Amino acid sequence: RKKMGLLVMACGTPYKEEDIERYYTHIRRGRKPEPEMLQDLKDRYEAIGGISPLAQITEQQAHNLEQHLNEIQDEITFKAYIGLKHIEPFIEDAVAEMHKDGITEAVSIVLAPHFSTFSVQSYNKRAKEEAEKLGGLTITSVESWYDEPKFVTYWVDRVKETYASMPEDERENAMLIVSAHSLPEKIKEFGDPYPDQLHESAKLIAEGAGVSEYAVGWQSEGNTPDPWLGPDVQDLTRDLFEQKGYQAFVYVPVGFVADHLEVLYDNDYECKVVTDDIGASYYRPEMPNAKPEFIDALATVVLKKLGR
Ligand SMILES: *Cc1c(C)c(=O)n2c(=O)c(C)c(C)n12
Ligand SMILES: [Mg+2]
Ligand SMILES: [Mg+2]
Ligand SMILES: [Mg+2]
Ligand SMILES: [Zn+2]
Ligand SMILES: [Zn+2]
Ligand SMILES: [Zn+2]
Ligand SMILES: [Zn+2]
Ligand SMILES: [Zn+2]
Ligand SMILES: [Zn+2]
Repeated sequence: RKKMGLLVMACGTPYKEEDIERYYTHIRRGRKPEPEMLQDLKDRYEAIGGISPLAQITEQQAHNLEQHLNEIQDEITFKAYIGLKHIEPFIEDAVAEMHKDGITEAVSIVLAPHFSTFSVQSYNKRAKEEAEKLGGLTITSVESWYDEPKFVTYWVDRVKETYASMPEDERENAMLIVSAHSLPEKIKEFGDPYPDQLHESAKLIAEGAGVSEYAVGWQSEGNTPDPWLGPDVQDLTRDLFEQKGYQAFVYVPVGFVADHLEVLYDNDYECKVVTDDIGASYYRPEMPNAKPEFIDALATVVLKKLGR
């Protein structure tokens, strides 16, 4: 069998409370969070059940993906390597370990289904530049996979279950909000297809689920002076309610693939704050995490990228 590195990339999460400072310092481009912000972040991680389970999920996704890929075909033996953006093991650490282990050929995938120049493209550029610095190693990189039918089907089935679980009047008066992580609006000056891909995710999921009333929103924007992609899910929820009085809101943060603060808090608390305030029911179906259906979707994405 041909041996191939499987480079699984993701944002990264702190591994313990004491990593919060350095993690967010990395996110803030060297700017250490002020003490009140550090304390608030600790409170938030404690409120959603703790950091450790969150940090486990990328590991489980990569290892299940490796094993499942090695099981469903017989030509390639994959070895998974995790490269993270904002905490060790960094992308360059992962590429360097692949080089050390004798890997000469690798396929990479970012655990984010939509391409953007800010995230996926930069992950891929960092991996490929480390590989070319070290030499003797090439990487073929998945760039987007939001339209993989098995992944669409994951979210379609979750949405169908959520709508079927509703009371009749909720089911008749509900709103589906499909969201991804906001980015600076300036990405549009490069023709970044990220917004169009999020809209396409929302179209495909709503269509598959039979949900005719849905909206596209953004979440987790930063505070840079430049405008970020909007509307934010909080404002969009309040605004849609003020237009049409929906009694239930279903949040599908399709841009995220795992439980993390920006879902468990930014949706299950902040959006929940808004729905509770307007008297609407809140629903947020399970994130893919390392569930077998999602891992099979990722394995299909990888094998298709390799033309197998
Ligand atoms: C950490 C992280 C995740 C998971 C994600 O989707 N995004 C973004 O879009 C940014 C900008 C960052 C950071 N992250
Ligand atoms: Mg301790
Ligand atoms: Mg494509
Ligand atoms: Mg926020
Ligand atoms: Zn980032
Ligand atoms: Zn591992
Ligand atoms: Zn399997
Ligand atoms: Zn070397
Ligand atoms: Zn739109
Ligand atoms: Zn963020």
